[PDB]
Amino acid sequence: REEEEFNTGPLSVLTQSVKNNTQVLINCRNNKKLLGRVKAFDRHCNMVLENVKEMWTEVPKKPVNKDRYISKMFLRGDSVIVVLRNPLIA
Amino acid sequence: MKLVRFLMKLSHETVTIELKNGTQVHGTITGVDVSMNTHLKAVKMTLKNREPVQLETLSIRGNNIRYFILPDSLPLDTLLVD
Amino acid sequence: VKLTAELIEQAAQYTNAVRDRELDLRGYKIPVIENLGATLDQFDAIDFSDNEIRKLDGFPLLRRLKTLLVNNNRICRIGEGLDQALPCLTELILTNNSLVELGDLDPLASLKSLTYLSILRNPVTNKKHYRLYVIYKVPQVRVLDFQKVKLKERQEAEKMFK
Amino acid sequence: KAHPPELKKFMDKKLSLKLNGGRHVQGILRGFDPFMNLVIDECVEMATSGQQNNIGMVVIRGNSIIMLEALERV
Amino acid sequence: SLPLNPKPFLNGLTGKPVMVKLKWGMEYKGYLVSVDGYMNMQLANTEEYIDGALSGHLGEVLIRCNNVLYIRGV
Amino acid sequence: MVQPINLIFRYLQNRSRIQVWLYEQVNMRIEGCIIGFDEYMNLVLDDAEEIHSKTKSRKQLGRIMLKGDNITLLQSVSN
Amino acid sequence: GKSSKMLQHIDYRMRCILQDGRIFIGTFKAFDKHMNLILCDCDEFREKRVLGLVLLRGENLVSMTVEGPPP
Amino acid sequence: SIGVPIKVLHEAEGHIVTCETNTGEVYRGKLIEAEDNMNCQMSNITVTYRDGRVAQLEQVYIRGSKIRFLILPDMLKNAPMLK
RNA sequence: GGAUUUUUGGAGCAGGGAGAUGGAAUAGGAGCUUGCUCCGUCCACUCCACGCAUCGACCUGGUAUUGCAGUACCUCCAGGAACGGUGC
Repeated sequence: REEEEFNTGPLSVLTQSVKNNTQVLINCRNNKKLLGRVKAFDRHCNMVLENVKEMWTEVPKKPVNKDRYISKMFLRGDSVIVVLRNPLIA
Repeated sequence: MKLVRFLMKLSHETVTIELKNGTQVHGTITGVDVSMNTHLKAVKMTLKNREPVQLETLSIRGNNIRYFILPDSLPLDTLLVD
Repeated sequence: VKLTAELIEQAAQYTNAVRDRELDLRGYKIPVIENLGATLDQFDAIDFSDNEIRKLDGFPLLRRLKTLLVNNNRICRIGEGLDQALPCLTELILTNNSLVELGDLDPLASLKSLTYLSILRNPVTNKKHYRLYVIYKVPQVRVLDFQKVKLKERQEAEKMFK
Repeated sequence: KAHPPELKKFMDKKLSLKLNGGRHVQGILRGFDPFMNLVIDECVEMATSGQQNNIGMVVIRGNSIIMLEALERV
Repeated sequence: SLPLNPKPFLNGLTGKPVMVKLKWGMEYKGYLVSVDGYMNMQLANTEEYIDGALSGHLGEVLIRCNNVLYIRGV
Repeated sequence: MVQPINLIFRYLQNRSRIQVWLYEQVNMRIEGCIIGFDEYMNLVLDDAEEIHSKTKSRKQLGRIMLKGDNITLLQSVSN
Repeated sequence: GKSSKMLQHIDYRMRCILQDGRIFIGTFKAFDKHMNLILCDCDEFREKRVLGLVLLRGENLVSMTVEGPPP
Repeated sequence: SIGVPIKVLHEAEGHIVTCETNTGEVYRGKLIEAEDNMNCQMSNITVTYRDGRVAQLEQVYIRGSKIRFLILPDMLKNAPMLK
């Protein structure tokens, strides 16, 4: 019931990220896009990823864009707004 | 399957937690509950456009935590086995 | 009976009538106010009434200290480093003290946040033009000896000794 | 669990409800709901300029309900 | 016509080019591939639209129910 | 006592045009004919139109599946 | 497991930070599953506001830390 | 099934208290009805908001969804609230 | 045990326009220092649309109440508006 819904619904789009070890992008509510490989997921979209690259844009408070890299991180499913899977690892 | 059992087994590790308001608290994770109640000891918190402050203890809720940051030497492959 | 860390840790601390955290240190007869670092600036008011303190100095940096009760004491001199140790000191009750000259009120001008000052029952208040000198030296104080400072008193303080 | 709100005394009474975004409506309640949904028959909403516009029978959900003040003595 | 529940309407909308607009103003247009019971959407060959102008193609896009505001079948 | 679910069922049976206001958004609302509903207040509007009160414009979309978490107030219109 | 994270700070003065930027320093007496804090004789800092016994909801709580020794 | 702050709020019904909402509205008065879901229904209530628009109403009802905090008197903080 | 009152968030972002107005001590680029010219970041004043209206706290003057209580807040008139939030 739960496994078939996870392997046949939208969560299968997450399950293709951890099985085939592909890179996907996650756009959050803080105007930040983190591209990385999804290592661990759950039913509440708790994404524990490794080797992530987060890019955004900031103002001095003209503005300018910036980016950074993290070895391993974990983000909750509440702040995850958009999740895009694209063949970028090849 | 359940991320709460993986987060509860990450005790005695120096991690960081970034909230939704831009405040980043870096400290040693000492207590994790089922509701992701992060109780840390000897933490350092830096808010948005403010000075970092060191506290002996801190208790952050699970709904207020936006992102987490773990060290690179964390055994994520061994801790994932239930 | 000097003020130590064990006397401050065994002293009672509660909420005052103005909903502020006050520690009752009365009845100790401390000759010098010291060893106040054990409170760790967790008290909003200090009740040091009925003591034998001679100089109001030797206090560490406490940003939460806003009220200081030094009534029924023998305070005759004020420290010059009062602003560097209490930047948020707004209430200072120095009634029935040993202040005789107005020159002891000269280190009290550094407290810019001080608004309520009590210098009643003192020989310095019996001198000529003591209230005008206290208004001229400390313009930030709004209430002096339970009396509101008016514009005419400020003009009289700014006219003389200009 | 799932206890309904105590809205039996405010039944068929003219009350003013406040909604999120700074919205104000006034009308007579015609029922209750466990999800804090209120049906206001012949409701009148206050605009930004101050004019009242009659919208008729409307349904207000509990997710945006701020405060309901009864204008009649119950 | 007949009153249709939203769950068979979401089950029958799979494979058709629709557009889901979020509360932030951005919309994703593409073919609906997966729709579960928790109102989650997963599309393929998605295109982003912001303020009436196209942004770019992303491919397979997953949108949750907490951020998606509306959906229109084109 | 009039239930809101019974009023929504009567509005779906009458097939009248209703306007739905969004939560924390007073500039833009929706308007259409509700065909069906569910337990999560999910409305299915046929030939729906988004009306912007600031720009005084109306953009039609068609069949729209509006969630119940965003609709704050719903009123019945004669148009 | 032990669930002694909230019981160790019982009957102690703690300062909780709100979501809007307010700070309530009060004596935590009891809690619940919804993190409802009851702060008896609490002060509001952002200026000092005399509040007293303030029962703040758990939805507006962000972080909490120890303030000082218990009275 | 009933919390200790919920029991303290239910035991404080009938006293002059106040409830500050998330938007800043402070409904003050006698707590006539206090349910388990922080539903505060008061009679002869007074509105003193963060906007400052102070008025007097016959009856007010504030739900627990937009309720930020509650200011209660210290008459029930001694017993049986001592645990 | 992610679908309205608590914990998988409806949050993010920007402060109206103009003027041969004024400043970046040590911190912009280009015309490849210094002097000058141009352009995507503030504060002070002036003008239009003191951004607008509201109530609360608050300061000056005049004025009324002499009253034994456990408190959102407490007389009224006029001027000024340093502060808070609400809707446009």
